Amino acid sequence: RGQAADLKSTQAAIDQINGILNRLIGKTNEKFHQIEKEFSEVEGRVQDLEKY
Amino acid sequence: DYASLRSLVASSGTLEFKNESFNWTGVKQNGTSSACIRGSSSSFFSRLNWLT
Ligand SMILES: *[C@@H]1O[C@H](CO)[C@@H](O)[C@H](O)[C@H]1NC(C)=O
Ligand SMILES: *[C@@H]1O[C@H](CO)[C@@H](O)[C@H](O)[C@H]1NC(C)=O
Repeated sequence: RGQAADLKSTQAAIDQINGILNRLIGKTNEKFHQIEKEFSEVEGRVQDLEKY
Repeated sequence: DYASLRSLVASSGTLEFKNESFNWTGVKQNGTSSACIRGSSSSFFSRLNWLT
């Protein structure tokens, strides 16, 4: 009795998963100056629009 | 700025009023207009004081 592994199919699956991961992980956009997202007072409709 | 006050009061969710005793020396308080008729006599806004 014996057991063994197949390398070609294993490598194909690993390569596809690694391609997906490389397409997802590490790609990030840069945003520098944006609007205020926390407020200490209430002032009306402009702050409401920003929150919305 | 009507919209800001409307939004602020709507978000507050109450009309609770506590009466304070301002000094208001040397003037005539209350004051009534013919446009606001409460019952049969002239009146004014209930929560605002017209100083004359
Ligand atoms: C209101 O004004 C009068 C003016 O004579 C003063 O004597 C009194 O202390 C004042 N009251 C308050 C509560 O500030
Ligand atoms: C104004 O009217 C109110 C309600 O009747 C009363 O409490 C207050 O003393 C009046 N102020 C005056 C007469 O100066």
